[PDB]
Amino acid sequence: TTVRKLLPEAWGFMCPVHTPDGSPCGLLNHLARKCEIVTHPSDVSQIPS
Amino acid sequence: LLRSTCLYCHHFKLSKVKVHLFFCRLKLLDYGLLNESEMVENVSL
Amino acid sequence: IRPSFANRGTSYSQYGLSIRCVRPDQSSLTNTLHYLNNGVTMFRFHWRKNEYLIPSMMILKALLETSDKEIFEGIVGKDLGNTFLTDRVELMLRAYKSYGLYSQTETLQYLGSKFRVVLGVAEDLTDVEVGRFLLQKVVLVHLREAKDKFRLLLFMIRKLYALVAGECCADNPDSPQHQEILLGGFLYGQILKEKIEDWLNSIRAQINLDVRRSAPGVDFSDRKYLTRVFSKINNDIGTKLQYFL
Amino acid sequence: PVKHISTGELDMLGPFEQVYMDIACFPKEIVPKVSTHVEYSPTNVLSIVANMTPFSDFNQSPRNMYQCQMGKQTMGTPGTALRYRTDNKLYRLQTGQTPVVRPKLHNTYGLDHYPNGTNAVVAVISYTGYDMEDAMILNKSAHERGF
Amino acid sequence: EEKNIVRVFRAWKTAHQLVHDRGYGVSQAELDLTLDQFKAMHCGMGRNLDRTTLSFYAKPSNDSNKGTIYIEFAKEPSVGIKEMRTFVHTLGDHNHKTGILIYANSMTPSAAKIIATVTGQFTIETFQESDLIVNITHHELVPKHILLSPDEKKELLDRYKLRETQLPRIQLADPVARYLGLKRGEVVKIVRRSETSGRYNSYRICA
Amino acid sequence: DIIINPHAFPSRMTIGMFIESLAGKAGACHGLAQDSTPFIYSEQQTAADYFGEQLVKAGYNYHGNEPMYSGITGQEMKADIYIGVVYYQRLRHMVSDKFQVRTTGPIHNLTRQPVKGRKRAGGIRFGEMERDAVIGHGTSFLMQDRL
Amino acid sequence: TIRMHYANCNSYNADFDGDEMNMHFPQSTNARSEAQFIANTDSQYLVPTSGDPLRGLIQDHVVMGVWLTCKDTFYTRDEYQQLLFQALKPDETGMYGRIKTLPPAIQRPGIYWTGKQIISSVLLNLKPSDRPGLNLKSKAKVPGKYWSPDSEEGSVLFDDGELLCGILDKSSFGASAFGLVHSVHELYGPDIAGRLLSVLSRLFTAYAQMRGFTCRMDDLRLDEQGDNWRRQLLENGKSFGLEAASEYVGLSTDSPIALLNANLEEVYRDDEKLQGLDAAMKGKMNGLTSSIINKCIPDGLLTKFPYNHMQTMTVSGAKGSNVNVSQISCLLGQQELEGRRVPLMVSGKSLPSFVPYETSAKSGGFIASRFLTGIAPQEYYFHCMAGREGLIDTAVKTSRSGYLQRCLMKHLEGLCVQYDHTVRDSDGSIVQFHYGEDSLDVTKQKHLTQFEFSAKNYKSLIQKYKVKSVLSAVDSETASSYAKKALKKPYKYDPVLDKYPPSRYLGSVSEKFQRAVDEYTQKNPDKLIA
Amino acid sequence: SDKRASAFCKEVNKLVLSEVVRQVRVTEKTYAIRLDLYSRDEYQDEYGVLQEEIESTFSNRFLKILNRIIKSYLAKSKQNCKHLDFDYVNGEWATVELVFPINTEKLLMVSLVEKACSETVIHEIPGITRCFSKPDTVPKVITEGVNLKAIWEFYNEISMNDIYTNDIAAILRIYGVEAARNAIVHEVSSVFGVYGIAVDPRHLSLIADYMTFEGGYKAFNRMGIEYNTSPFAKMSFETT
Amino acid sequence: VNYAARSVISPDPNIETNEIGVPPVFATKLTYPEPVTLYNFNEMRNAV
Amino acid sequence: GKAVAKEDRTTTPYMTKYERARILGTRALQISMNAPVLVDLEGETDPLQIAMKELAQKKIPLLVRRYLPDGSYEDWSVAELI
Amino acid sequence: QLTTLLLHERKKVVRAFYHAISSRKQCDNCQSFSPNFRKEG
DNA sequence: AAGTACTTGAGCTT
DNA sequence: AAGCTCAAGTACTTAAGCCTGGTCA
RNA sequence: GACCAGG
Ligand SMILES: [Zn+2]
Repeated sequence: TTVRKLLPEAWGFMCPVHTPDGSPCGLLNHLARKCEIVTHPSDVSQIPS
Repeated sequence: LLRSTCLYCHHFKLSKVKVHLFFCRLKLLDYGLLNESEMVENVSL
Repeated sequence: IRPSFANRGTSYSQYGLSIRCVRPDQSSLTNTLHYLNNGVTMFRFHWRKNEYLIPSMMILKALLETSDKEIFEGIVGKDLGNTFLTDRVELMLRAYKSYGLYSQTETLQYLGSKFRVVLGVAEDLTDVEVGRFLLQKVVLVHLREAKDKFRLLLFMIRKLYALVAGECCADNPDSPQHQEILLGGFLYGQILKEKIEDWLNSIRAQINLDVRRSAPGVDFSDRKYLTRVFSKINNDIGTKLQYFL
Repeated sequence: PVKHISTGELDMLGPFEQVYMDIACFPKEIVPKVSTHVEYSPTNVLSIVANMTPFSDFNQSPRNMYQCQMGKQTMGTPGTALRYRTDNKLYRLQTGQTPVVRPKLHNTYGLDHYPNGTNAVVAVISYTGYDMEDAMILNKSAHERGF
Repeated sequence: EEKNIVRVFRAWKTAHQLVHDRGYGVSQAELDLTLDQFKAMHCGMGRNLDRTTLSFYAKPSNDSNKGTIYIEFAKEPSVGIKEMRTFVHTLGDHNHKTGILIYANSMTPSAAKIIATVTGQFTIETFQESDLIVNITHHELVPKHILLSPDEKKELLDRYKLRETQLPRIQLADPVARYLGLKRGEVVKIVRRSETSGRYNSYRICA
Repeated sequence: DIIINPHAFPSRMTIGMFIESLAGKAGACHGLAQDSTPFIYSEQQTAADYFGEQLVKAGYNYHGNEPMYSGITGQEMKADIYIGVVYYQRLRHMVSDKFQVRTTGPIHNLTRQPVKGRKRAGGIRFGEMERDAVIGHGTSFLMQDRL
Repeated sequence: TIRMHYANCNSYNADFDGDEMNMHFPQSTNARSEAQFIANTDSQYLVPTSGDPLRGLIQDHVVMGVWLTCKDTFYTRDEYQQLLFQALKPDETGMYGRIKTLPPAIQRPGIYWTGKQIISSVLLNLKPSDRPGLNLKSKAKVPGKYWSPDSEEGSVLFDDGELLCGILDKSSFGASAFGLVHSVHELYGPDIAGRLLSVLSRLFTAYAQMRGFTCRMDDLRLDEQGDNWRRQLLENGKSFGLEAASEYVGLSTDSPIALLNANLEEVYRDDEKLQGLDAAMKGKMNGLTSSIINKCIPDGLLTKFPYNHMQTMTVSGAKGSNVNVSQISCLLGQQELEGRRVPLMVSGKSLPSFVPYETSAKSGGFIASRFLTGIAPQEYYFHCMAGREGLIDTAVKTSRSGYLQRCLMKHLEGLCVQYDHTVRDSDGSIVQFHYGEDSLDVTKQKHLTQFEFSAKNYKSLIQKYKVKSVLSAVDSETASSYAKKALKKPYKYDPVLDKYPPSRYLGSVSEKFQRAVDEYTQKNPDKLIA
Repeated sequence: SDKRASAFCKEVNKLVLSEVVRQVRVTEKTYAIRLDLYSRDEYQDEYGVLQEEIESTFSNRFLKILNRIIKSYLAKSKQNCKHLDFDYVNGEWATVELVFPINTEKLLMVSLVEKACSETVIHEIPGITRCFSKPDTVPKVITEGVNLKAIWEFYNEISMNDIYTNDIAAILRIYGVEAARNAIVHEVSSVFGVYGIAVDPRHLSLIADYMTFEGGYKAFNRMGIEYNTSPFAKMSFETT
Repeated sequence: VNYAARSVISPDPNIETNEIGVPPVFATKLTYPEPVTLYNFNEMRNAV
Repeated sequence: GKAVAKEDRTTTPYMTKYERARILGTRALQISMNAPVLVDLEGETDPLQIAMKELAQKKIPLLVRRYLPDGSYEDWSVAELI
Repeated sequence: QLTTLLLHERKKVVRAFYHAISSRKQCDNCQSFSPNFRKEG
C-alpha cells in the first residue's frame, strides 16, 4: 500500500481523482489540468551575480 | 550416496552393524509395526 | 533509508545519500553514497551495468590538491569540535590514511591503474589524464568546474553525517516532492546518443580488427580505407530507433 | 500556475514550494499574515477528463474514479477524418449530441467537435422489475428510432 | 527468599495426583494437603531440611497386571551417573514395576542412555522437577484421558475393522502421555468436551 | 427513454446524478446550458435550490418530481416519480466480448484437448476450482464427465 | 444473452453489470441425472459455511414487500384477483386445477381485501396436498418504532398460514433465517420453497407495475429546522479539534501559539505518539458525529419514514445502511485511510491549503459538508485519498486467498464420510468419529435449536419425517433406554453416540441435544401441555 | 489486590538498562565512561528495582556486554575493565575506567554504550516482556511473549485461566494435542467472530482434528504434503 | 471442455427460480445425444 | 474380504441423497436403452421421469452395494431401503 | 501368525540415514580415508 | 520481499 | 586431541481466477 | 511465449 497512495504533495500537480481501476490503480497518475512540464531551460548566470 | 561410498572399502562409511540396524528398521516397517521398530534398539553391548 | 543497503555490504548501513546528476545535454547518471558502520563512506557509482565502490576520502583527495585540514573544516566547519562529527571524521581520515597515498598525482595514478581495463578509453594516450577523466566522467557530471565538485561533495558528506546524526529526517523519495518527469523527446535524444556512441565504438573496433588481421590495408590518411571500413560495419542506426518505437 | 496575492499577477511554482507555502484555495478563505498565494479556481486542481464530469464534487470518490476510467472508453466520435484512418478497430457513434449539463471547460477545450453520447429522459423508477441489480431498461421506440 | 521449599511441596500434588489417572489408589488426604501440612509431615532442624525422606509408593486398584509403582525424588541438581543407576537395585528388591524421578536441572545425557537399557522389563518414568508442578489435566483446554484394556482395545479394532496404523496417534514427548504412564502401543480414550453437540469420546494411540 | 434503478443510488453515493437530473430538466426546458463545474455551489445556497427555482419557473415540480401513470394498468402511481435528462455515454462491450459456444471443434496437437481460442472456437476452462465446487457438491459423475 | 432470476444472483456473487457466466451442458444421462437431483438450484438453499439462507428476494421486491404488507394498503376485487393470479402463474408451473382464495378482511360498505391477506392467500395456494398449516412468530427487520411508538408490526406473527400481524422485509424473506421463506423450506420441503420464492418475486413485480416506487430528490433534504439544527451543532463543533489535540499534548486551550506549535512538531516526528493523538482525536470526532447524526437523520429530514422512498430502502435492508443516509444527508465524518488518518507532508501542513501544524478537525481528516449540499475542495482531496485507498486494497487483497485454497485441498482432499458414519481419509484412517457428533453437516442442523418451532405446529413435521415407514425398520427402544443411562452423571457410560451409532438406533443423540430438549421441556412448559 | 496487581505487572515486565539511564558521556585520553541515572524517587515511580540490584547486575553484565561489543568493533577494525566505580550510595551515576592500546583506532563509544545499555536486561524471564492492564470485574493481565513455565511459578494469578493467542506449537509441546486442537478451534472462531461472519465449529473442528492427525501439528505447506499416500497429488502441487 | 458456451448475462424475474434463460443461438448450437426408444420416436422424428 | 450376510447389516437404511441420485440415473439410462418398463407409462416421454414414476412405486431392480471402508460390502435392494 | 503412518516412519528413517551417513569421514570398516568429492550446480 | 528448511564451521568438554 | 551441539551463513520455490483484445520478433 | 492494454 506504498507509493500507490495518493499522498498529498500533488495538489494541482497530478490529479487525485483520475487513476484507473484494477491492477495499475494508484500508479499512473494523470497530470492535473494545468500543470505544465517546463522543457525549455533558461539562462541563470545573473542569478549568482 | 557417492559421499557415503568408501572406494577402497566398497562398504559403508558407517559401521556395518548400524546399517544393518537400519535394515531391520525397514524390514519390520514393511508389515506396519511402529513400536515394534523402536523396540529393537533395546540392546546395549 | 532502505534496508537492502546494509545487508548488501554487511559492514554497511541503511543510511545512504543518493543524487541524480545530469549534464547540460540531459545524459544523467546516478552516484550514491553508502555509509558503513565503521565510519568510512563508500562512493557508489555504476558504469556499464557494473557496480563500483570507492571510498569518499579517496575521491575527495583525488579531486583537488588539498590539505586534510581543509577536508575537515569543510566537513565539520562549525561550532568547533562538535563531538559526533569531529569523531566520525577522525575515524574516516585515519581509515583512509591506512592504505592510501598522499598527493593528487599518486592517488590519480592509483585510480587510473585500477580502472584502465574497464574504461573504453584509448589504450595508450595517458594515465594521469585518465584520472582527470574519471573525475570528469563519473563522479559528478552536472558540475563543470573541479573545485565546485569539491565544495558540493563536502556539502554532501556533511549532510550524510547529519543524517546519521539524526538531525535530518529520512527523505521520502517516493513522493511528487522529489520527483520529476522524463519527457519523450529527452529519452529519444539519449537513446540516439547511445546508439551513436555504440556506432563510433563499433567502427573503432573494426579498424582495430583491420590492424589486428596482419595489415591488409593500412594507410590511415587514405579515404578509400575509411569508405571500405564503413562498408563493412552495419551503418544503420535508424532501424534501431524504429524497432525501439 | 497560481495567482500571487500581494501582487495581482501570475506566478508559477514547482514541487518544493507546495510543502512550504500557505496556498489559499478560495478568495474568501484568505487569512492575512500567512497566505502567500491564491489559487485561480480549484477546478484547476483536477485533470482534464476528470474535470468534465458534472457535479464531480457530489460523488463518492470511488464512483468519480469509475466514471473517469470508464469515460475513457466511450463509443464516441474518434474524430472526423475517418476516410483516411487505417487503424484496426474504430468505433463511431452515429448520433451523438452535446450534454445539456456541461462544465464550461467542456466548451473551452472544444469537445463539442467530438461528442461522446446522447441525452436520455431517464426516469428513476423500479417498475419493469427487470431493472434491478444495477441493470436498466431501454425504451424500444427510442431504440428503433435511432438511439 | 525461601520459596524453593514451595517448589517441592508442589511436587507431591503433581505426583500423588499422578496416580489414578493410572488405576491405582491413594489416601484422599495426600491430595488435599495444605501448605504447612507438608512441613509438618517432613521436618528437620531447618527451615531448609526437606530432603532425605521424600519417597513413597502405591499399590494398584487394578490388583493385578504386574505390578505396582514406587515414587522417589533425587533432589540434588545434576543427578548424574552416580544417582541414576544406584537407585535401580533398590527398585529391584522392592519388586516395583515402574518408578519416577525428578531433577533440576539437566539429567546429563551421558546419564540418559545407559539407564533405560538396564531397566528391561521395568522402566523409569520419567519427569524432571520445575516443569510439571501444576497439574496439566486440570484445565478447560484438556480432556480427561483413560487407558484401554486389551479387551477394550479389541473393542475398537473390531467395531471399526481398523489397523493400529489407521487410528490417530499421540507422540511420547507429550506431557499427557508421559503423565498417564503410557507405553508405545496402547490406546487412550479422550473426552472431547467441545460445546457444539454434547461431548463425544475419541481415541488415540502412541508410538 | 431509459429507466434507471432506484435501489442503485444508496450504497454508491451518486447523488450527483440526481442533481444532474434536475439540471438537465431545467436546461432542456428554457434553452440553457447548465454550468456544472465542480466547487461552484457552496453550502449557503444549495445547487438543488437554484435548479429548483429554475424548474418551478418552467412549470414542473420543485424537487424534480413528476406524476406518472403506469402503462399496463392505466392508473397513476400513488407516489410521484423522478424524471431527469441525463447524458448516457454508451460503452463498448456488446457482442464481440460476449458469446462463444463450443459444440465440436479444433483440438490440440499434443493432448487432444480443445484449443484456447474464441478465434479458433476455443473451449472454456473448467478446473482447479470448478473441481472443488463439484467435488463438494458430491457429483463424482459430473466431475468424471466434464473433466 | 442468457437470462437468470434475481434470486440465484447473491449466490453466484454477480452484479449483472455486464459480467459473464459459463453455461455447460452435461452430455450423458448419468451426469445430468445426478446433477438435476443433487444440485437443482433449490436443493442448494443453505450455503454451507453456516446455516443462514444465501438465496432470497432482493431490492425492489423487498421494499415493495414493505409497501404491500403495510396495513395502509387496501385492494378491491379487480386488483386482488389480478395480483393473486400474477403471483401464482399456474399453467406454466402447473400442478393445479383451480385457484382458491380467502374472504375479504373488511366487507362493508365496500369489499376491500388487505395486503397481508394477499400474502396469506399465496401461502395458501401453494399449500401441499395435505400438510397442516404453517405457524410462526419471529422478529422482523424494520423495527416497529418507525411505524409508531408501541406499534405492533415489529415481529411477523402468522398462525395457520395467515399474516395476522407483521410486515415482511429482508429478514422475513431473504438472506436471513427463521423468517417466512426458511420455515416454508423446512415444513413444506424445498421444491415448494423455490416455487414460493418465485411466486413472491412475480407478485411484488406485478405490484410494482400497479403502484411504482422511485428514489426522488426531496427524500434527501433536511427541513429548515433540521438543517439549522445541524448548522448549530457544527457551530458548536467549530473547535473540537484544537481542544482535543491540546489536551492530548496536555497544554491549555489559551496556550501560547509558539509552544503549541513546538509541541506539535515534537509530536509527529515520532510515530507512536501519532497513534495516540489520532486515537484521541478520532474519539472526539466520532463523538461529534454520533451527536449530530443522532439528532438529525431520523427526525430532521423532510419526509417521514414510510412516505420517504429512501429511508424505506435503507431501514428495510434492501440496499445500504444507516451510514449511507448519514453521509448523504447530514455529514461525512472522519476519513481513516489505512488505519489512523490523513498522512502529513514533511512540513506538517496536511494539505498546502492549510497553515502549518493544523489542529482544527478540518485537517485531521474530518469533513463537514454533506453529499447533497456539495463538498468543498480541501475536504474533497481527503475523501479522494480514502476512496482510492479502498480500491487499491480491495484489488491487492484478492491475491491473499491465492495460496490457501491450494493449501486446503491437498490436505482435505477426500475426507469423505463412510457408511460407518465415521469420517475417514480416503487412505482408510479415522479423523473424526461421528464428525464432532455432527447433528449433520451444518447445511441442515440449523433448526435443531429452534425447539419451539416444532412444538408450535408439529402436525406437518411428523408427516414430513414419514414416521410410518421409518419406525418400521429402525431400532428405537434400546438406544433410547441407554440414553438415560449415559445421561447418568457418573462416568463408565460412553456418550450414547459411541455405543450406538446414530444411523439405525433411533435413540442416540449428543449430550447437549438431549440436555436441550429436557431443559426446554422443563424451562418452557407453556406450549407442551403439563 | 490492585496494588499487588500493578506490583506483579512491574515485576514480570522486564526493564532494559536503557530505559533507566540518561545521557552517557565518555571522557577520553586512558579511557573513561560515565552513565547518568535518575533519582531513586522517579526510579521507584517507573519501577521498584532496588539500588543494590543496579549496582551488582549493572556492574557484572554491563561490563561483560560492553567488553564483547567493543571486542566486536576491534575485530572489525582488524579487517579490559580495570577500574569500576558505581554510585555505591546515591545511585545517580556509574563511571568505568578502561585502558586500551594506542594503536587501536578510535571507537564510536557513545553509540557502543547506548547499545550495551539496551543489550543488558536485569530481570527478564527468557521469552517474555511488556505486561499491561486493561479493563468486566474479571481483571486480567495482558502479557507479550509466552512462558508457561514462568506463569507456573507465579501464584498471584490462577495457573488455570491462561488464555492464549495461538502459540499452539508451544502449548502442544507442554499441554497435549487436544490442548492445541481446542486451541486452534478457539483461535479460528475468534478470528472469524471479529467480522460478523458465521463459521460453525463443525468445519473448524474437522480442520483442527485433521491438522493434528499425526499427533503433533502440521502446517499447510510442504510439511503436510510429503505425507499423503497419493504420489499424484504431491507431484501435482508445489515442486512436481 | 466441449459442449459448453458462455455469455454476458442479464436478469429476468419472469421465468422461475429454477429455470434459466437460453438464447436461441445456444439452443440451436448446443447438442446432446438422445437414445431412441419406442415411445419417444415421435419426438425424435419431429426433431430430425 | 467378505460379502456381508443379510442377518447382520450395519449400514443406514435411508435412501441417501446419493443412492437416490445414482439409482435413478442408471435406471433412466437403462430405460433409455430400450429396457423393460416395469410400470405402466403415462405417455411420458423423458427417459428419466419414467424412472421417477418407477421409484415412486418401488418396483426397480439394481440393488446397490455400500462399500464399508474396510473392503466388505452390504447389498441392499432399492425396495428394502427407506 | 501402502498406508499413511508407514510413510511417516519410512521418511524418518531416510532423514536419520542421511544424518548418519554424511557425518562420517573415515571408513568404519576399512579405517581408510576415501577421497572427498566436490561438485558443481 | 518473505521465509522456508539446508549445511558448514568454530568454539567447548572428556 | 577430537567429539559434537551450537551459531550465522549459503542455496531456493510461491505469490486468485477466468475471459477478451492488441503488437511482436 | 513475451510486453503494453481491458472487463
Ligand atoms: Zn574402507
